[PDB]
Amino acid sequence: DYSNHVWQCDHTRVDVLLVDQHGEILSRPWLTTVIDTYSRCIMGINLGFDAPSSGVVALALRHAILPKRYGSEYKLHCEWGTYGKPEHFYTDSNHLSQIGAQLGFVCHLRPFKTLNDQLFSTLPGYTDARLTLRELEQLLVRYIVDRYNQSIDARMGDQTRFERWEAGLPTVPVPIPERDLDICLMKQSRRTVQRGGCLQFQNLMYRGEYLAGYAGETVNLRFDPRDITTILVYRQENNQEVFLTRAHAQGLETEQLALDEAEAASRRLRTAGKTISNQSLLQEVVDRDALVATKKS
Amino acid sequence: DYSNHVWQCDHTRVDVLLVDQHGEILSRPWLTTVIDTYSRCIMGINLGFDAPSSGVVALALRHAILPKRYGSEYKLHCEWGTYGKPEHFYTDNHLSQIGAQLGFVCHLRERPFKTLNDQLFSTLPGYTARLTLRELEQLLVRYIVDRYNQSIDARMGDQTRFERWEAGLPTVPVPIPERDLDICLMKQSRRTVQRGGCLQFQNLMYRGEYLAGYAGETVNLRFDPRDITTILVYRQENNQEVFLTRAHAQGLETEQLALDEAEAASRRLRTAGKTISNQSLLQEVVDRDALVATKKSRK
Amino acid sequence: KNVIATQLSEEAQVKLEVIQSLLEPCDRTTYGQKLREAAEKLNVSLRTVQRLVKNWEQDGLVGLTQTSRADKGKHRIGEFWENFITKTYKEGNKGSKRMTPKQVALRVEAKARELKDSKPPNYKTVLRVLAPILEKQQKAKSIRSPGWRGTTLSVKTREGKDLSVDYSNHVWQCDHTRVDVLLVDQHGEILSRPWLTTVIDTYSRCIMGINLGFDAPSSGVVALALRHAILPKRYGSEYKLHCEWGTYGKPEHFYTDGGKDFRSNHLSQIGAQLGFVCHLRDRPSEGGVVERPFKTLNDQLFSTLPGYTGSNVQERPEDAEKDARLTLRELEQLLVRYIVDRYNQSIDARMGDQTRFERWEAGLPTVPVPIPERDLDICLMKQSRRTVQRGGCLQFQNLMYRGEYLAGYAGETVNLRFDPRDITTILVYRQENNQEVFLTRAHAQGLETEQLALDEAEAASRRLRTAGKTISNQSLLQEVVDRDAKERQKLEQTVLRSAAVDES
Amino acid sequence: KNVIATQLSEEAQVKLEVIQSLLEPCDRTTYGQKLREAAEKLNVSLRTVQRLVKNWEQDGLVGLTQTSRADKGKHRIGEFWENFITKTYKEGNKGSKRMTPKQVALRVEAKARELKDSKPPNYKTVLRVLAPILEKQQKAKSIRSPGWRGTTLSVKTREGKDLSVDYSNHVWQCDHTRVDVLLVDQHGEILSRPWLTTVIDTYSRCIMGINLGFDAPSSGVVALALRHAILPKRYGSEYKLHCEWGTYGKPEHFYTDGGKDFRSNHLSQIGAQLGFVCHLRDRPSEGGVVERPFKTLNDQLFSTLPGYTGSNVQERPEDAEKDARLTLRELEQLLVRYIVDRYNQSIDARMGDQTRFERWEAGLPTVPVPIPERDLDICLMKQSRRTVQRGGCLQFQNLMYRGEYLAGYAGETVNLRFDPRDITTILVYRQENNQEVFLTRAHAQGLETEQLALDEAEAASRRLRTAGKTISNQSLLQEVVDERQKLEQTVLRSAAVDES
DNA sequence: AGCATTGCTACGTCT
DNA sequence: ACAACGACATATAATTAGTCACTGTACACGTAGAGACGTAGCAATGCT
DNA sequence: ATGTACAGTGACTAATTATATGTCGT
DNA sequence: TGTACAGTGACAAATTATCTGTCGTC
DNA sequence: ACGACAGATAATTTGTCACTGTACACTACGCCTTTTGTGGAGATGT
DNA sequence: ACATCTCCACAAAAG
Ligand SMILES: [Mg+2]
Ligand SMILES: [Mg+2]
Repeated sequence: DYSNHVWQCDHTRVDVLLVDQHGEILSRPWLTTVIDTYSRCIMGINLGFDAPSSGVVALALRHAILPKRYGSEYKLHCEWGTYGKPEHFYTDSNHLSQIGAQLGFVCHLRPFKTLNDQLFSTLPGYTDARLTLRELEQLLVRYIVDRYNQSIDARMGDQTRFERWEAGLPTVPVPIPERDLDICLMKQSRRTVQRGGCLQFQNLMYRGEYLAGYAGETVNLRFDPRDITTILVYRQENNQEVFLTRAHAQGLETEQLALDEAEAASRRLRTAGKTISNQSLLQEVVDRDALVATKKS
Repeated sequence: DYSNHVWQCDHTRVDVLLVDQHGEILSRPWLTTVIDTYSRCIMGINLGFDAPSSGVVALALRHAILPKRYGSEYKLHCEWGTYGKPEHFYTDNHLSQIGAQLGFVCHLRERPFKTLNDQLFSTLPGYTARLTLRELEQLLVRYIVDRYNQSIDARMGDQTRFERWEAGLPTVPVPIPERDLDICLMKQSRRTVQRGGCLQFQNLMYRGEYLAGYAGETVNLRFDPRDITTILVYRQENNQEVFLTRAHAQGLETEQLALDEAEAASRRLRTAGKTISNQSLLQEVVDRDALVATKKSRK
Repeated sequence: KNVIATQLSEEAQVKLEVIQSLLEPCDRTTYGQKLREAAEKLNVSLRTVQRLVKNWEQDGLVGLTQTSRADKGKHRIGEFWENFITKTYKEGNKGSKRMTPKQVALRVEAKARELKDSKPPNYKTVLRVLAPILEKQQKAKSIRSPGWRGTTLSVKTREGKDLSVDYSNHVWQCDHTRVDVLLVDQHGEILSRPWLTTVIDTYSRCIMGINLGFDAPSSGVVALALRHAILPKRYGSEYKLHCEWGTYGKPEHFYTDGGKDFRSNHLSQIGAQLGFVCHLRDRPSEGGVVERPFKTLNDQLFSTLPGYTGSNVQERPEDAEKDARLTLRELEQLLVRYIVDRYNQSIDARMGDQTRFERWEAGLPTVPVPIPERDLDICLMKQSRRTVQRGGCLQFQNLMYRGEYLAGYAGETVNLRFDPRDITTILVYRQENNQEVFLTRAHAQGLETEQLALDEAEAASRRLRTAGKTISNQSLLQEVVDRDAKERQKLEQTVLRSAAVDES
Repeated sequence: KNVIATQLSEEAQVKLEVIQSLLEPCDRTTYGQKLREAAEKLNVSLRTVQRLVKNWEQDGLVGLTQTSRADKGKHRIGEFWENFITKTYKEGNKGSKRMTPKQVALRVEAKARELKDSKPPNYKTVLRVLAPILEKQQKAKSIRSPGWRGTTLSVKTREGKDLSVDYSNHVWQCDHTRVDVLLVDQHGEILSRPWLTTVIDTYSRCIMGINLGFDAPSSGVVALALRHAILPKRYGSEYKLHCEWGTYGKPEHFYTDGGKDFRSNHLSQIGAQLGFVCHLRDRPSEGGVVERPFKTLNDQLFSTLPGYTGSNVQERPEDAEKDARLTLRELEQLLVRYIVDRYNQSIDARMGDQTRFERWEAGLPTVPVPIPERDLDICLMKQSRRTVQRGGCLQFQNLMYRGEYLAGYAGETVNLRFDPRDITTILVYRQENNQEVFLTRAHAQGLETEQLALDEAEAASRRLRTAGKTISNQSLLQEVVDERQKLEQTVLRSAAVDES
């Protein structure tokens, strides 16, 4: 009955194409969002080129339930602040069930055209692609929160959907610890620990707090595709995966780095190497054999 | 109903204590058989120390389906003519697959025992330590046919037990070649083909027509424990297993060795080796170390 | 901290399937029957579902998935025998002793008998006790090193000073290794493997120059690689090059191992002359920048050639000596094609964008000056101290010499420079105003006609005294003019000389 | 041909259980009606069920399971590039060359550029194509050999003849191994690893004797092993042995590695004088009865001793020369105790019934004759085609000699026998009636106050002549008496003749 | 007168 | 009769071929050769 | 904080294509 | 039919951790 | 309800024994370089 | 009658 009872999870594919930092054409991202039933409030979002499998929804859960920390680059007016453990969740593999179970809320899986109507559908490259994925992250959290969430609802227009949701919480929305919500993260596995507790990830190099005790061992990683600047490392066991430490990206030139940016860095590094002509490096190979073809003992 | 229509499996545990071919006590066997529920004759039968289980049941089922024969030391006056699949096999998951392979219904969840247990086995000197599982073969496989099945019951048409069988067919079974159902045999998961196609099994060595081409590869065996003097070699595919070769035990004194005898033979080697008075031999090791510890380094 | 469930077995999924059904909000008037409708599909009594939900709340998904017993991995032989086994194996593998578990178990048997213990541990337990110890001793072999990353680099000197390598030529590095090809004389008989010397830019990671030859690691070999590296490169059409080895100029520092050739006075004097400091690495690991091109050569070149000898005694091809056919001039002509057209054109493995030469040509503060090659040679010449003595004579290695101004300087020590390949024309230097000044070429009297190498001048002097002969310019000449009266060292040197003499 | 189904999956069990549920017989008109339950159970039309029945009634469990595809293991690059890859790799790895799949891919790319091939095989395609070749040549590396079983055995010889081994002492074997122990002189500098040479009874697998010493593989080493092998054994109470090494007596054959001392004249002289025939080993494997005890003895003994040196350079433990601590008067005692109190009583690996020792004592054809010790010390090394002088005098290796009975003979071809370790005297032999007969014992001129060995007298002759000294036994003896081998030989001087 | 034997030196060749 | 094997055209999906980011691992002077015992070159120091 | 870096690997993914399916067919 | 010992798989015997009952007031 | 008695039951280790992969196949302390303090004349000066 | 310096030749560690 009350707002915050059943949480809807929605998907769409954004008909705006993007360009990469170095000018490569990106795809069109999928948008996934978590919204109330009885308010129209938006409480969670993820956007990217990952297909709307269990991945983007598992992150969009994590997005909502934690405290909504935000950056200055967003130029936000409003604190989003929408923490709170859900209790029912509703979506279009099974992994969502394990999360719902472990977090103790029923998952009983089987409106975005508001942004199709809005000028959002007219930014460059809609429907010269002069925008990138980090720019969408900064602007879209703002243009949703400060404008599409804080405004008066389409019907029951006596309340803004945020405030209809905020007062309607059966008591007060309760945040919960961050580190227990790692199951919602991405996963990478069988990474190997180098001298001093070191790890490679996405062509970057990482180092841990106490990870040097397990050099030569192998470990799994989890991360957000929004800032890989520190990623969680866990020791694998037979039926338990135990969190060991954070590990910190090293040698990067910025305070923040999205996964898409590590892909772009690699893709520029890779695409540079692809342009080098082997013409000399190749012709010497047949000429070495044509010489050795004269050998007889 | 018909003599090939409905066959029922049965089991018993024997009340006789056995000694090996040298003179030490082994155990009291398990015993199992199938009986045609139409004719009520005791046909395929297995005896041994391995306890009743799907492998033993399947082995006795081979002993029913396959044409029976005897060695030149028996040449017995009475013999089974039983062979072929039943329309239904009774023993009331592995037994489903053999039925699905051969095409007969598998059911699982009056019996004769006293005609042997009380009438014969209780009379033997070893009844429940001085006869052997080579001898307890004929002391069953003879009497079960030469007396029991040769007996007549007027309760079922006043004929010998097997005469009702061979009379009672709606169409007489053809014999089945041995090669058609190795699925009833034992299994060995891995064996390595040694040089020249040799293969060790049960402490013996085996060689066979084409096995040397598989040297340095791994093969599976299937074998009959009543005589391991032949073993069958199988090669595993992606999801199939193909009969590769037969193989024959090298260097045997007599071409009849059973699995039980090979174990007891190998247990002679084990007991002989374990007989060493090794305690006088340990003195080398402790005094060698004492010497080396007496050598302190020059600096 | 967080414990995550993974690899849930199917009965744990059944436990999940009830838990995800009980997650529907319920009360006592609803729990009892909504539990029981699960208990029937668990097929076990209600109280077990109570303990299941208890453990589920107590620990989550890792509560409903069973945890191995407290005894797993802990032995029942007890504290005395667990120690004695591990004590005995541990003492048996220090020094070169290599006592394996079986010998330990044989000790355990002896120990129980003398302890009067009637139940010694079986060898399978002893092997299981040591299995984790053996694995810990194994893992130490595998532990990987992260390596340096990006542009920024330094090299770890044994002085303890990390020398930053800020630009091209800032630190060159040099080492030698035995090539894994058996060579042959031009007549085709076996010549034992050569030595390869490499000089490498630590930035840019170009190979700057090499020397390939049978001569063992020696300051004259070092000096020979240094000459090639520092000088510009020219190669004729017999080298079918498509690239060009456009690298030259002096290092600012020179980084080495502790070999006696590198720790030689000769090399340190070259460094003082040419203008670089000589630094030694702590250990070979710090040398990896130069140790590694050998393996990239070993894999990509030497292994693909007739007579590859294999990197180990356990790995020499069964017929390396039978297959041996390349000569020193032929292997060098290939190795130069590899370095010019291939190795230096590959990406630098830190950088990905830049080929090893483009990371050189672009990374120079200024294009080096084209060094006058006689000046390089003059400061590659080794040198000794002797005093001009009466009549302007000076002795050096039994020979005597003079030149156009010597006698005026009789009575004081002079510095003179000599090339061991031809000692017959010494260059002699005065020190005046505490500065070096050239006097003249001192020619070996009567030998100003054809070259004499130092090695025979030593070896003749050793053996000629067994004849009781007087040692003099003419007698050592008389001991040289009939050396045509063949053997490996003759084969090597005549082949090794015969490679370079095409230069013009 | 029999084929059996394997890896029966859950879905195959689902498919099997419905098949079994329709194996139960009924009239065909209801048969075609009760099978309709399969339709939703399999989510497919009954025409597939009719096909499934056609498979199962034809093929059993094997055809009920899905096959692999027809293109499994077939490379879509086509026969040109798959030929090209396997051609290039195998020729690139002939002889000592060792091309690798990465090097092959460079050849593929090179040829494709010549061919103007728009899409040549990727390196991982080239790597895949070679995986069968690498695996097939890997399995060919490690094939186990069955080895002989039971009492019957015969040993192949380099002659091609195969010689049965029938009773104990029928065929002895020997070879030498370099011991894996660094061991040291008195007080002890590192010296070097010794050699071990062993006599092995091919019937009993027993071991009748060894020579352990720094001496290189030489006929004097083999002769001194046989001197140990053939004689009765007595070891001093300082060994404190529990068991007696009762193996003695003489071989009917000596089967051996073809080493130059085993092929020597001196040993062949022993063959004639003791009656054994020397037989050569064809290839090392045939030696296994003596090759393997080096492995057995390395593992059970040398690996536990301080100076252990590992099985190879690539495994050589770096502390070996840092704390080598035994001398050979200890390593002898360790090796002798290991043989006599353990190895002799150890079980023979394929008999089981008895120790190594009892297969000797029970297996010999009859009790051998225990020869006089002096008779083997008459089986010395001999020299021939020499001549006696026309007087009471003789010569050998620039030594000069006297003899008591030689004056009865003119200068004539003579045969002579000598102890290389005591060349102070010679035994002289004559060819009477075409048979060797004793002339006399003989001595160096005036030599009695001291004793001389052959090796030091040979070395002295080099420094004697090169100094221009007047050649004689007088001057030669001075160059004997006026170091690694000195330490080694003076260790070997420690000998049981001073201790028994 | 003649050689005739005696004590080195290869050049393998093998472990 | 109609439930038996064809005749599809179209999915269905399991094969191969290709892209990438990871990582183990040898590069660290090292076996050509010591050290026996011939068949065959030799000198010599005798002597008839 | 950082030895080196290439060949071989794994974990997918795009393209191929072998062949299972559903309907009609006789 | 090289030799054959140390290490290892599959299993049975023994130990013993802990989890399943029938239960009692909560 | 949960959890709390004594005892079942799925592990856990202890111990057997058929099997096999491997070394034994002799083959590192040895080749080569450089420094260097001690030592023998032997021209020359005192 | 003496003292002096100089040039050339041998044992210990590292690759
Ligand atoms: Mg070096
Ligand atoms: Mg040998």
